[PDB]
Amino acid sequence: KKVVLGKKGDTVELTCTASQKKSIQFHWKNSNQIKILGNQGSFLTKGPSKLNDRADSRRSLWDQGNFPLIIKNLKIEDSDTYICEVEDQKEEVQLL
Amino acid sequence: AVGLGAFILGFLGAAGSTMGAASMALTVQARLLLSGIVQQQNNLLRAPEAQQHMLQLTVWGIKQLQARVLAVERYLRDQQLLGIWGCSGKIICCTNVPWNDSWSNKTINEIWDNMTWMQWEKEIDNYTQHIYTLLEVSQIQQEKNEQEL
Amino acid sequence: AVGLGAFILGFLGAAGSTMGAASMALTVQARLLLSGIVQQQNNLLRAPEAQQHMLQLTVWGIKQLQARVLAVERYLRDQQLLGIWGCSGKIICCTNVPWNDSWSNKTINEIWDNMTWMQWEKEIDNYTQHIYTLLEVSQIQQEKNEQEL
Amino acid sequence: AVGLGAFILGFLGAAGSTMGAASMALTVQARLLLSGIVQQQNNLLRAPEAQQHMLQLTVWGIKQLQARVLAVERYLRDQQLLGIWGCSGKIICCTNVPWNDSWSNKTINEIWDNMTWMQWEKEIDNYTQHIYTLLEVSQIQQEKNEQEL
Amino acid sequence: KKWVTVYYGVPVWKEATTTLFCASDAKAYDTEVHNVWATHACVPTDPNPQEIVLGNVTENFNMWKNNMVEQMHEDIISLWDQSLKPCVKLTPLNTSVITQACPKVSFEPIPIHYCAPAGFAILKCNSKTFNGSGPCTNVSTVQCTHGIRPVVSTQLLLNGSLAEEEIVIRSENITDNAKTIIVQLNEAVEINCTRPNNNTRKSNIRQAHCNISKARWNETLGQIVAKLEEQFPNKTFNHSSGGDPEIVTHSFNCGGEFFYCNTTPLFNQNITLQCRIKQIINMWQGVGKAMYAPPIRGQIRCSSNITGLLLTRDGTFRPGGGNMRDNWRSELYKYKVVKIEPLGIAPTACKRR
Amino acid sequence: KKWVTVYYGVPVWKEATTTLFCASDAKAYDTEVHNVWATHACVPTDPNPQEIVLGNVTENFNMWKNNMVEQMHEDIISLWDQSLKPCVKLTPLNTSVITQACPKVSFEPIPIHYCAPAGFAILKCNSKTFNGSGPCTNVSTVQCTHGIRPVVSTQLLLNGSLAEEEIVIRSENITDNAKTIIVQLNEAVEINCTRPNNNTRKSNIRQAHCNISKARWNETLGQIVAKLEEQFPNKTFNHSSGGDPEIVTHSFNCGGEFFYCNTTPLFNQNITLQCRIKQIINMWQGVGKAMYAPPIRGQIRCSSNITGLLLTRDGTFRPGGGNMRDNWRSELYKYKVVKIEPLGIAPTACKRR
Ligand SMILES: *[C@@H]1O[C@H](CO)[C@@H](O[C@@H]2O[C@H](CO)[C@@H](O[C@@H]3O[C@H](CO)[C@@H](O)[C@H](O[C@H]4O[C@H](CO)[C@@H](O)[C@H](O)[C@@H]4O[C@H]4O[C@H](CO)[C@@H](O)[C@H](O)[C@@H]4O)[C@@H]3O)[C@H](O)[C@H]2NC(C)=O)[C@H](O)[C@H]1NC(C)=O
Ligand SMILES: *[C@@H]1O[C@H](CO)[C@@H](O[C@@H]2O[C@H](CO)[C@@H](O[C@@H]3O[C@H](CO)[C@@H](O)[C@H](O[C@H]4O[C@H](CO)[C@@H](O)[C@H](O)[C@@H]4O[C@H]4O[C@H](CO)[C@@H](O)[C@H](O)[C@@H]4O)[C@@H]3O)[C@H](O)[C@H]2NC(C)=O)[C@H](O)[C@H]1NC(C)=O
Ligand SMILES: *[C@@H]1O[C@H](CO)[C@@H](O[C@@H]2O[C@H](CO)[C@@H](O)[C@H](O)[C@H]2NC(C)=O)[C@H](O)[C@H]1NC(C)=O
Ligand SMILES: *[C@@H]1O[C@H](CO)[C@@H](O[C@@H]2O[C@H](CO)[C@@H](O)[C@H](O)[C@H]2NC(C)=O)[C@H](O)[C@H]1NC(C)=O
Ligand SMILES: Cc1ccc(-c2ccc(NC(=O)N3CCC4(CCO4)CC3)cc2)cc1
Ligand SMILES: Cc1ccc(-c2ccc(NC(=O)N3CCC4(CCO4)CC3)cc2)cc1
Ligand SMILES: Cc1ccc(-c2ccc(NC(=O)N3CCC4(CCO4)CC3)cc2)cc1
Ligand SMILES: *[C@@H]1O[C@H](CO)[C@@H](O)[C@H](O)[C@H]1NC(C)=O
Ligand SMILES: *[C@@H]1O[C@H](CO)[C@@H](O)[C@H](O)[C@H]1NC(C)=O
Ligand SMILES: *[C@@H]1O[C@H](CO)[C@@H](O)[C@H](O)[C@H]1NC(C)=O
Ligand SMILES: *[C@@H]1O[C@H](CO)[C@@H](O)[C@H](O)[C@H]1NC(C)=O
Ligand SMILES: *[C@@H]1O[C@H](CO)[C@@H](O)[C@H](O)[C@H]1NC(C)=O
Ligand SMILES: *[C@@H]1O[C@H](CO)[C@@H](O)[C@H](O)[C@H]1NC(C)=O
Ligand SMILES: *[C@@H]1O[C@H](CO)[C@@H](O)[C@H](O)[C@H]1NC(C)=O
Ligand SMILES: *[C@@H]1O[C@H](CO)[C@@H](O)[C@H](O)[C@H]1NC(C)=O
Ligand SMILES: *[C@@H]1O[C@H](CO)[C@@H](O)[C@H](O)[C@H]1NC(C)=O
Ligand SMILES: *[C@@H]1O[C@H](CO)[C@@H](O)[C@H](O)[C@H]1NC(C)=O
Ligand SMILES: *[C@@H]1O[C@H](CO)[C@@H](O)[C@H](O)[C@H]1NC(C)=O
Ligand SMILES: *[C@@H]1O[C@H](CO)[C@@H](O)[C@H](O)[C@H]1NC(C)=O
Ligand SMILES: *[C@@H]1O[C@H](CO)[C@@H](O)[C@H](O)[C@H]1NC(C)=O
Ligand SMILES: *[C@@H]1O[C@H](CO)[C@@H](O)[C@H](O)[C@H]1NC(C)=O
Ligand SMILES: *[C@@H]1O[C@H](CO)[C@@H](O)[C@H](O)[C@H]1NC(C)=O
Ligand SMILES: *[C@@H]1O[C@H](CO)[C@@H](O)[C@H](O)[C@H]1NC(C)=O
Ligand SMILES: *[C@@H]1O[C@H](CO)[C@@H](O)[C@H](O)[C@H]1NC(C)=O
Ligand SMILES: *[C@@H]1O[C@H](CO)[C@@H](O)[C@H](O)[C@H]1NC(C)=O
Ligand SMILES: *[C@@H]1O[C@H](CO)[C@@H](O)[C@H](O)[C@H]1NC(C)=O
Repeated sequence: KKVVLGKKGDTVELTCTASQKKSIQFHWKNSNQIKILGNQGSFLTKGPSKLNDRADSRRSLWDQGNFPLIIKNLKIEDSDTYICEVEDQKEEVQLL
Repeated sequence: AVGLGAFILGFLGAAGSTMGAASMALTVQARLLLSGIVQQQNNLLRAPEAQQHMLQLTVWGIKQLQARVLAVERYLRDQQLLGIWGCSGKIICCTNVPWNDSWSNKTINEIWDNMTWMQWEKEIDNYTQHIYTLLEVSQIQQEKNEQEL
Repeated sequence: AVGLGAFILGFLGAAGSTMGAASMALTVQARLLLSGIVQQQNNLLRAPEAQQHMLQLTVWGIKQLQARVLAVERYLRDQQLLGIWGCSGKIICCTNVPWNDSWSNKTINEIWDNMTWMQWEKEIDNYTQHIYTLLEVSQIQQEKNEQEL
Repeated sequence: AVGLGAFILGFLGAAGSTMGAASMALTVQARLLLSGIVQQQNNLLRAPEAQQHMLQLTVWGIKQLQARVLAVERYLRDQQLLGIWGCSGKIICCTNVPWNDSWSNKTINEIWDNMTWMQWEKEIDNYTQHIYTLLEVSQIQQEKNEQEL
Repeated sequence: KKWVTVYYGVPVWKEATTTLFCASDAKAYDTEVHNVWATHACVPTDPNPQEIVLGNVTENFNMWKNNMVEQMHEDIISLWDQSLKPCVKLTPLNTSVITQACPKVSFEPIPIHYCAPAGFAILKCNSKTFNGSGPCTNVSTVQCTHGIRPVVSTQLLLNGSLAEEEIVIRSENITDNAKTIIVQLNEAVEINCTRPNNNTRKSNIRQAHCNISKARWNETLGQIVAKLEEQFPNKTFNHSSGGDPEIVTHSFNCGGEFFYCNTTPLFNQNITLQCRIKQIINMWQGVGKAMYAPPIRGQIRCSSNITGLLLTRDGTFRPGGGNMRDNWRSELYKYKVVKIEPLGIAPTACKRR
Repeated sequence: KKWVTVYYGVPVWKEATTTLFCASDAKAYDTEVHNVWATHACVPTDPNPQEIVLGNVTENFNMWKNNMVEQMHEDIISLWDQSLKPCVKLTPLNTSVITQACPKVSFEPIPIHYCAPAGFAILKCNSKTFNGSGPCTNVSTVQCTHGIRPVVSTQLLLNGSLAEEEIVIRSENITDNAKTIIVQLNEAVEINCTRPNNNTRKSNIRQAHCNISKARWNETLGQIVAKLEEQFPNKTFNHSSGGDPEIVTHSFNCGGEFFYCNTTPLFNQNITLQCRIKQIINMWQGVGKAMYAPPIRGQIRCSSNITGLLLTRDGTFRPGGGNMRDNWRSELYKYKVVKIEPLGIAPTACKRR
């Protein structure tokens, strides 16, 4: 997996991508399979979890096939792993 | 007139002629066409030209084509339905069912030279189904025999 | 529905039937039509009638004919493309390439009576190109041999 | 362009090619089509859409169909007119009239490989009627002989 | 014995794609967006439908892998761009911003149906029960679809078709807690949304109320639960999680105005939703923002039929939305385009000569 | 060996004649002669041209023996007789004289193209260099021609097509000193002909001036000479010899008025030609004379493109004219109508049985 280490009390950007270079449906989930973020075509939605707030993406890069998860006001308690749901490319990353 | 299609219309003018004459006439026209001696002219509508008067030629333009398209489908259909009697893909199909003198006790010269198709198909109309049944049977037996070698 | 042409539409209703049943059904309808027992009805549009409403029937009048004309061209095209396998001008073409049990190890009764064409063409789909290649080769060899006498 | 029909248009592009190449090209396209490798695209008009602009597509919609329908009738007609030479239902018909060196004293390799159809049909144009007459005669003699057994 | 025989006229179809065309009952004289669009974009409707039922044919359909959906998407995105022009449009190209004149226009969606080009036909699933995928045991062939009114909305789908007998829960994977569940109702529920002409006050002119029957809502939701319990028998419909306002609230466009409605009264007589008319809209057409002209003075209302819901579940099914392709899937789920491949082969008891 | 084989589908054409039809962008609401004629005479233009290039086909064309030319002649003579009706017409039948009402009409030629009837197609010569006859080495097939604006003029041909790369000198026999040489320019030269609304004086009301650039005229004529010198390298464009006024001066019809212009300033900035508007016209339609109504009060002008010349040489190439069929040849030179004869024969290595 890809592991990204911050300074705990700051921000992290984890990323999922698609080779299509198109905006496609995607989701981000934690290790308990709880939704964090995802889209609905052009629209951004939030997941009903501990990361429902303090989180966003980059809508402008969705057409480049780049679907990031940005967590703000980051805490050590957020250092879980995350699963990408882009196409069938279920890649894993870890936040530290 | 129209509504019958080119296949029928090119044969229909022979309705008043004898059976023999009709066969000869078809042979001659085919020869002249194959050789490039004569040409077939069209009898199709010109299409509307003026928008304000277009109903006159789009109604009849479409109906004329519908008649021709259906004539083509009927022609092509029959050409394969005839596979049952072993006559698919043909205009003239000679088979192995012998003629019964009971259907009509006449010679072939009498039939082909002194009669028209309009008369011939009335004199033997009540045997049409008998003959058609026999044609199917003969084809079945031929297929049976060929596949035994 | 429409868009396929009469050739396909008259066969399409057999899509839910077995292969054997489909062949029998076609034979029966051909018999009834050749004998003058049944008639084929038309399903073509009436044409506009009223000028102010004509777009409704000239658009669909023309599209319906386009579908039929293209169906005729496809039918006639395939009937001659099949010359390669020695099957031109035919609906049912029997050839000399033997069936491989590796393509499908089933009897002909199992295939023709317990299966539909929709299933049959899936079970052997990965051999279609193999078989087609062999059909061409067989036809070439037959032509080669006939022309040596 | 248009006005000739799909039968001609699919062959017309070979007008600048040799006779041999034309035969090979037709064989290849037929193989690709039978195998489901390539597909034929349509070049037909979309029909009016807007009532106020409909003259533009009903005039040409109808004319395009008329051209195709007539092409079908000519194709089907010739396919049976050729019964006279014993070539009905065929694209390539081999017969028993020998070639005369007086019509053209060339080998078949020279004719098929170094010439186009446009040239070939000019070099022997003055023998066309002679040959056509002989083709009919040969067919008559074959029929005569078969019916004597 | 067992020789190859070639058969022509084999009734076998394969799935195919094509440049499928639209048809509608367009008028060209009423100035309304759909009827000044469809008059150049679509043809008159099919005057003679065939509905051929194909015996006992069983066909595998998949509403989530269909292509007709993309084609509907392209026509609707063209329709909106060519009509409901924003005053300000911002596309993330640095950005690229353009402005346009903003005449207001009437906006009332009409049913539009898709029709097969010559050489093609559309197979339709006629099962009363069909979950969106797998074999459908009753198949008919048509040239044109039923007709879909291109309502663009989130959370609740308005003016679509009904399931007739039962509420049908359709999902690509009902247990992956990712995909949106499309709930098709077997009954419609009326919703009456009004902005009365007395709201002339400004900081008001942007407030509207939507009235929903309690009896109808309660019966519908009880029926939905009865089906949800078959799939999830061990558990006993909640607030949205948040996100862009088009997802969070219910949204729709009527009269050219963009309405956003609070649905917590529905998911937790005359239940009223608080609605607002907004000018800054997040586009569904792609990523970007757009400004529309301010509200029309007068009384604007629409009465719509709730015919389905978009619900989601995590790892209490919440209203969801966006991804307009899914609204169209809810209507196109029963159709696929096929071509006929008449040439086939089979072993037989015959040989040549 | 070497047996006759009959082949069907042989891609061979032969030249043929047929009742070729016209098409144009006719309007039916602007009262103008061509657009109130073409609306009943011609169909809408071809919405879908094919331009099929026939490989390496070489075809023998002959612009002077073509039939499309006669067909264009019949439609144009019908057009003029049905529109620009003279007040007095004298045909040498003793003579037969008729009179007609003379409403004046707008007269502005529009391009009209000719289209093949079903069963036929038109071959087109696509060579950049083609002298009007003999083999053309780049041939394509079309249904309809480019479109010819039926300008009826002498000496200088207006609003035709250009040769694109070089000035082309075309003549049936460039050395017989009898036939008219058609010079197609690769560049157009603008001519501005005006009768200002201050010419209200009478014996004036019939005077007009045509303004030609010196720079453009001199370059064009130098280029023409460069080609004439290839054919005639030993010699180094003169006054017309005389004859009917339509030949002697340049003539054309615009706005319904018949203009005659003195071209000696061109063949010997702002070169001006003295022009007069006349009422007694020698018909091009056949032998006879006709009177037209007197000039319109107001300002009448036309700006035309010089696209070619008609020159002659005796036993200093002079402007020529008349014989309207030749103006149409200058546009129809690249087209011929053919039919396909699909049945052919060849020797092969096969036999029956
Ligand atoms: C589901 O389907 C139903 C139909 O079954 C849809 O309901 C219809 O919705 C439309 C749009 O809101 C509504 O249309 C209006 O009807 C009014 C009847 O009086 C018209 O007056 C009104 O036209 C005015 O507004 C337009 C713009 O909004 C202007 O373009 C137009 O020129 C008119 O505007 C002038 O007049 C008004 C009034 O005096 C004034 O305020 C303005 O300033 C201006 O001077 C529309 O035509 C239909 O009546 C509804 N149909 C029914 C049966 O109720 C429903 O929208 C669909 N659901 C979804 C989500 O799409
Ligand atoms: C080569 O092609 C070019 C185009 O690219 C051609 O040039 C055009 O030529 C026409 C004809 O001369 C000219 O049309 C006129 O335009 C005027 C614009 O103001 C119109 O006013 C005028 O109409 C009047 O005259 C008509 C008859 O001549 C009448 O029938 C009509 O009712 C009008 O007459 C009334 O009004 C006038 C003016 O007040 C008054 O004098 C009358 O008494 C009466 O009351 C024509 O429509 C085009 O404008 C030219 N186009 C361009 C771009 O310049 C050229 O002719 C072609 N060459 C050849 C040889 O054919
Ligand atoms: C397959 O679907 C068709 C279409 O809905 C069913 O046929 C319809 O039945 C109703 C009565 O319930 C009639 O009013 C319609 O006229 C029928 N339509 C057609 C085209 O026939 C059909 O019964 C269904 N078959 C199965 C096995 O479910
Ligand atoms: C034969 O003529 C055609 C038609 O002009 C030539 O093809 C065109 O070439 C231009 C570029 O110069 C393209 O823009 C056009 O789209 C082409 N048209 C078509 C129909 O293909 C062609 O190159 C010429 N061939 C020869 C050998 O001269
Ligand atoms: C759509 C359409 C299809 C087919 C036809 C058609 C035209 C002419 C014939 N010719 C014929 O029947 N003949 C009799 C038998 C003979 C003598 C030895 O062979 C040749 C001449 C057949 C079909 C017309 C239109
Ligand atoms: C444009 C068009 C062209 C052709 C057709 C057409 C119609 C019916 C058949 N019939 C058939 O396929 N059968 C099977 C084989 C059999 C049993 C022994 O022979 C006869 C019956 C074929 C083509 C329709 C439209
Ligand atoms: C209305 C219409 C009717 C028929 C056609 C048509 C299309 C293609 C062919 N094909 C062909 O001529 N070939 C040459 C011979 C060969 C090689 C061994 O067999 C096969 C390929 C024929 C007719 C088109 C339109
Ligand atoms: C004619 O019909 C009779 C029965 O009435 C039958 O015995 C005889 O064989 C038939 N002849 C032919 C040629 O079919
Ligand atoms: C079946 O395929 C095998 C090769 O895998 C070949 O040896 C055998 O002869 C084939 N049988 C038939 C009937 O084609
Ligand atoms: C060629 O024509 C001559 C008559 O000029 C004839 O004697 C000879 O038999 C013909 N040969 C063939 C192959 O037809
Ligand atoms: C459906 O979702 C479950 C739960 O995440 C998963 O185990 C299963 O593999 C998925 N099936 C498919 C076909 O995606
Ligand atoms: C909406 O108003 C109509 C009368 O126009 C009424 O029949 C319908 O029941 C109302 N719907 C609701 C939800 O109140
Ligand atoms: C919604 O219900 C309230 C109930 O007090 C009523 O006053 C209001 O007029 C209703 N609104 C609509 C649009 O029916
Ligand atoms: C609906 O209004 C309540 C306050 O009554 C608020 O707490 C809730 O978040 C609002 N819901 C939406 C979807 O806007
Ligand atoms: C749900 O909405 C109804 C609307 O009538 C309200 O009375 C009820 O208290 C709400 N319940 C919850 C848990 O928000
Ligand atoms: C939704 O669920 C949360 C618990 O996760 C609860 O606190 C909240 O009140 C519920 N809201 C509604 C409208 O049911
Ligand atoms: C709901 O609104 C209707 C009018 O649309 C009214 O007749 C009815 O009394 C209202 N119901 C309640 C509870 O206010
Ligand atoms: C809602 O459904 C009823 C039938 O129950 C129908 O009469 C009404 O027109 C429908 N309304 C809309 C907007 O589709
Ligand atoms: C062309 O003209 C010259 C000169 O008068 C003459 O000798 C020659 O025979 C002519 N050629 C043709 C084909 O007319
Ligand atoms: C004719 O006038 C136009 C302006 O309308 C000008 O561009 C053109 O060069 C002029 N032509 C001549 C020969 O003066
Ligand atoms: C022609 O040129 C002269 C130059 O003196 C100028 O006065 C006159 O206006 C020009 N005429 C036109 C129609 O351009
Ligand atoms: C042109 O005018 C001159 C006088 O300046 C005259 O000699 C000449 O013959 C005239 N040319 C024509 C063709 O009218
Ligand atoms: C030819 O015409 C020009 C016009 O500008 C004039 O200046 C020149 O003198 C003329 N030459 C002859 C030989 O007439
Ligand atoms: C034309 O040539 C003659 C000699 O034949 C000469 O006298 C006359 O001046 C020339 N005219 C022009 C305009 O070049
Ligand atoms: C030619 O006419 C144009 C206007 O059409 C004018 O601008 C230019 O100066 C004139 N040239 C001469 C030499 O008079
Ligand atoms: C003359 O040619 C130019 C292009 O160089 C074109 O724009 C103009 O419209 C043409 N004029 C006429 C009358 O054809």
